[PDB]
Amino acid sequence: TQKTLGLLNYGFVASGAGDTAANLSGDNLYQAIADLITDQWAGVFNVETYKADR
Amino acid sequence: LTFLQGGIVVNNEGGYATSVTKLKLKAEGGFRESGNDTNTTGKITLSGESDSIPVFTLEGESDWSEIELKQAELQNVNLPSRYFEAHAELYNRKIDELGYLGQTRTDGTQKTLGLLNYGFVASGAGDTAANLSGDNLYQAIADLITDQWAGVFNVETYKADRVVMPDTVYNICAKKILNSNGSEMSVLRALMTNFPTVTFGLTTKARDVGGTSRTTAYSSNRRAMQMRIPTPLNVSSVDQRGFKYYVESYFGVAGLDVIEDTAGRHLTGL
Amino acid sequence: VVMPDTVYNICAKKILNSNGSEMSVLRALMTNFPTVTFGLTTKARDVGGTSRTT
Amino acid sequence: LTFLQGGIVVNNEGGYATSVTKLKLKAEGGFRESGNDTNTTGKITLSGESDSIP
Amino acid sequence: MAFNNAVLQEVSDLPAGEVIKASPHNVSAFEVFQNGLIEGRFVKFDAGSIDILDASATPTIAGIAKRKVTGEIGPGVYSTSGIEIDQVAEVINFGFATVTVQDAAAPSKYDPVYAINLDSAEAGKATENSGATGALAVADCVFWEQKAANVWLVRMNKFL
Amino acid sequence: MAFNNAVLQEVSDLPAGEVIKASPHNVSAFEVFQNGLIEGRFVKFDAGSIDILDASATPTIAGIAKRKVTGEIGPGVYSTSGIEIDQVAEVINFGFATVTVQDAAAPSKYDPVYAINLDSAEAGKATENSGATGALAVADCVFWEQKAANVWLVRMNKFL
Amino acid sequence: EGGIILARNLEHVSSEIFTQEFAG
Repeated sequence: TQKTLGLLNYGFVASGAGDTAANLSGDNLYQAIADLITDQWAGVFNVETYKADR
Repeated sequence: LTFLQGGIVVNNEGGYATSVTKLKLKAEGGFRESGNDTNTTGKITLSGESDSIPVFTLEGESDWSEIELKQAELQNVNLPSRYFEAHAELYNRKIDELGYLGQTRTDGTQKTLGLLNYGFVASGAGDTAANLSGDNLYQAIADLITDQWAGVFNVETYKADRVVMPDTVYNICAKKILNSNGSEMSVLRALMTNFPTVTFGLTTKARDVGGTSRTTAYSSNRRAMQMRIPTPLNVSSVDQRGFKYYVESYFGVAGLDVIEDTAGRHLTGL
Repeated sequence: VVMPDTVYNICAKKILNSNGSEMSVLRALMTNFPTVTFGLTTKARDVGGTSRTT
Repeated sequence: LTFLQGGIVVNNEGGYATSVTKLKLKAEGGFRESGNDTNTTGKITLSGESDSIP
Repeated sequence: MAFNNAVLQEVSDLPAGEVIKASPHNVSAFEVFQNGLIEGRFVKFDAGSIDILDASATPTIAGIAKRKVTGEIGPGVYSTSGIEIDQVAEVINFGFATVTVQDAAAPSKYDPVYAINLDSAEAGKATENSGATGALAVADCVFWEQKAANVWLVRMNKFL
Repeated sequence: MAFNNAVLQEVSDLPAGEVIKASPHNVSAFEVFQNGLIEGRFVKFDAGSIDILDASATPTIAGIAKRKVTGEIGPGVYSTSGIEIDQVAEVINFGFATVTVQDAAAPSKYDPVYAINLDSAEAGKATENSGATGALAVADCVFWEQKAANVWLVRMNKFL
Repeated sequence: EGGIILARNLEHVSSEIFTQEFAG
């Protein structure tokens, strides 16, 4: 069992991408990563202190 | 808290009146061709109109015992100062909420409309901004802006010079690439280039207005829409009764005085 | 050139072709007509019952 | 090994303490709409919360 | 026309819809309410709104419509959508407060208050007589003293 | 959980066990209580002590357990015998006070307040549902307005 | 009865006058 969590295990909100990065179009890949970053931004109501900078 | 940075000018005008009324004077008539010694039939006169907005008043309350104050001084929390700052902060947040969505009653129904939910002309976009192409997102936002401009007959005073859209949609635009075939430049970077006068703002308040997101363009001019806060936040002097300190703080605030009807436009759904 | 404010606004917002650049119809005109100044008027909206550019 | 170049700041002030505890002070409540002479029903209070990492 | 009642014989006492603040007292603001809410009357709470008493099953008496001193001059009326718009309905629910009484009523101290429950002008008027038409027993409220003509200061023992 | 609700698009509304002083209010200190008394919850008086509601039949309900704003950071719980020790169980027994409402309850203004008379963590929580299990009517106590998440301002009309 | 403030004084007619605007 897991004692403590980390960056990847943490109970953040997860969304399944449409398809794998190996076969998504470059536009689709860019949109997937940008959607990740901007939905993180939306989850924190776009506060520069908590906006995902990495 | 983006409303006060949203360009709208705030007018503290009618101190404690329960209504604020504005008057408009319009010139009518025109010149006529006349001879050298003829009596003209061109008369220039003027008429007027009136528009009224009711003023409501909000009042909050805080309190603290002396035991409370002294005990919290252990934590270095200054309950008088922290309560006054909470009053000020909640007042600023309330002004933002009133400017954008107006006032909603406690039971659930809403009494005054704000900027986002005002009765402007509202067109529904094709689909959600996330589902929408970069070119079509640009087309939706620019169609909104120029539709408002056509509505105002492109008068510099009433022309939409600001657009506010939900932080979700604003981020999407800022990061949606317009067209991959040209460059990586984004939809927002295209709008900020083809509309060098419109400053694009954002607010979380727009994430859901009347059951769906709502972008809106508007003109931040005194003569188009004002934010009426006739009574700024008035904090009463601390009333000490025994060791119980008590503070009230009221501000009388009208909604958004939208002076001109077609001075804004809505994109409902994005 | 004077065109109705609706047409001038559409010219200044309609991107020439998103595949090339964000440059708008009006920007392309201003680049390809370095001597023509493009103005606008409202009275051109309905002269003769039909919008008119001049 | 990438985490130490993952941008997260490293805090080493805990010493040998069995945990590090953190406190955040909110403000809570809100103004209520009142008449000319009414008893306010909107209170504004100060609240706090804590979180400890062992 | 001219000012009514040029000279009055006696100084009129407290008008209806007034609350004495020496005693413990509570007037609570309700934002939604009914247009034409008469002040100085018992007001009921229905469908989440303060409205005038009218013939119903068992109305929830929420108190006495407070008379606004800094309100519009005119009949004691709560208004919406006018120059005299009243944003909230100020309602007295605790303490001593003045309410109009039926002109037939002749109450006395520590008598159980009865409100009027009819669709008429007498809506919300107090009375002692329980056989009066539409006499609704207001819970834990007693007449205290005759303030003005057809106005009695009553005492709400608990909140209304 | 670590600092729940990182960012809120509105300032949180009033927590439970908080009494508004703008109205006639009373919080009365009881010098003996039970360990594990949840702040912002209906407490009962039994055997000369304030204590959390349990399987009892007809408890004498004192009032809302006041939330010691400068008490302990953590659960809103009264506690004996600790560094987190509260000497007196100050209890709100008159006026407008905030009480936690059962997670499944959907009340409205002027709704009679029923308290969950159960042996659980759901003890003393207010609910409008009379049909709810293990609930008794807190007579002369009505709901006023939803303050926070599952927290409601209720009105204790008489000294509870 | 009623109140003490005349109705027209409960309204502040703004000193700013908004002229009618026409096309440019």
